[PDB]
Amino acid sequence: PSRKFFVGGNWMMNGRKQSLGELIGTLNAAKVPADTEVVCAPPTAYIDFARQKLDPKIAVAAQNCYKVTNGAFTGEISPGMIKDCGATWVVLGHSERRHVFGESDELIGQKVAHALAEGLGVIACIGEKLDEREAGITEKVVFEQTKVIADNVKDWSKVVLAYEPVWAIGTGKTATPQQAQEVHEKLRGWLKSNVSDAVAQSTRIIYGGSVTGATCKELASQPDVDGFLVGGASLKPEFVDIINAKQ
Amino acid sequence: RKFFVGGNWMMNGRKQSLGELIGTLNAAKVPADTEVVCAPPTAYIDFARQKLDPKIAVAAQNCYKVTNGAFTGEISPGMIKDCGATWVVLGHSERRHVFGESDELIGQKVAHALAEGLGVIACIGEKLDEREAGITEKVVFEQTKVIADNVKDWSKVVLAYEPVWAIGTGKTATPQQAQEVHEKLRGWLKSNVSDAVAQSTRIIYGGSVTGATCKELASQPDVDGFLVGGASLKPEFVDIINAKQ
Ligand SMILES: [K+]
Ligand code: NA
Repeated sequence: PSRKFFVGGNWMMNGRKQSLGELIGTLNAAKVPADTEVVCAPPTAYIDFARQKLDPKIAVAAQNCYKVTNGAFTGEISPGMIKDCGATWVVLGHSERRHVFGESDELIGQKVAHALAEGLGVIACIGEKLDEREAGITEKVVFEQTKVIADNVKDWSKVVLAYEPVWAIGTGKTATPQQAQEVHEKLRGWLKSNVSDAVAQSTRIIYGGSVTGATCKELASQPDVDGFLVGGASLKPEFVDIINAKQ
Repeated sequence: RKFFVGGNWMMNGRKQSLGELIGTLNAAKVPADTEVVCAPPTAYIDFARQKLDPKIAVAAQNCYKVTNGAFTGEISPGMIKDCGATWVVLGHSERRHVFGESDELIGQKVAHALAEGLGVIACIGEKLDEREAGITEKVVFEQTKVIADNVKDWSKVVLAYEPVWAIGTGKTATPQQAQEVHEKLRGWLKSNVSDAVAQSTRIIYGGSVTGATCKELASQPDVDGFLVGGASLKPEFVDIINAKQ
């Protein structure tokens, strides 16, 4: 069975009810291809709102969660709350969480374990910074990040891996499609060697670097790129073009 | 100073259980001399504001320091206002000590929240090792000063003292020890801002409070109310709302 093309739209910390309402209206109107899995991740205040307005064909993801079901953790939400709001995914280990808010691999691992235990799907994010790539340790970094995730996964059917080329985000650097493919191929090889062949074959590995309507078709044609985690462009009509990257 | 009772639900509840809690709060006759605020989990700010009677205000449990941006997992004061909430809790001990939020970051959050029209419940408090070293006064005054640097109009600010040194540590705070810290903090406001601000600013207590202890704590001259934890999820919260009655 082919890996189903997966496109996640991460709205990050953007939007209000009115503007997200318009965004959602555009997405509902768009004809999503068969065999294409679309997921939108609203700001945490709008998970409930977004699920109510979005067509059921589009799934909703939380942008983060914590590692227990309830507790004295002012400012956090649990997988239980996310599910209760009708969302079915959570983004974990996103570059912004790791590098702005200092979330450790250990913590991310604990979050993955809990989210999966609770019945959520997980979009698990990995990626190396510019100083890490320039030091020639891309492989070591993303393998270690993936290992911690893998150590906390008991069912990969609910997991999507997202590779973020952080070295090519906000640094002025650009990644070619071959550079994306190179990392994706290594990651799938890691899954094959450390988890199983079945998991390597079936697990979506999506690209989280710069992608546009003009570049998405070429990136999507790379053998080991299974879709995208889209940031800024997920807020624009351009997102529809990216959903249709296989058409 | 209007008595101020904040209920921090922390990371607790679902729509079913929180709907039941809200039903209880809506049924509660809220005293005219008491300002009540509830702080739901972030996923439920919208839900809570929808279901809660307008007599009770809604607070976010945290926010970030710009109006929009690439900060996955965060929300801005603009989103909070957009959901009908009028307050945000900042610098809560859990943010500082579990999620490593610095004074600097908290200060910047306060400045942005206030500039965007939100009220701020700004939390401070010393840990056990700090207290036993005899630097309570230092720790809280410094935390307060970073907040104050980022406050222009205090009409929208409430200071909350958390005796972190008494949370699961084996120590607990007497009403006298609470009053002691609160009295100093007011004098701080009198010293470095203005007597007006000191007289008008609510300084609420964020330590253990129960229906059984709230009246004695509330009777302390410089305790202007509470930031309630666990009890805020129970009918007992109404007893605490009634603390000055
Ligand atoms: K492909
Ligand atoms: Na009313």
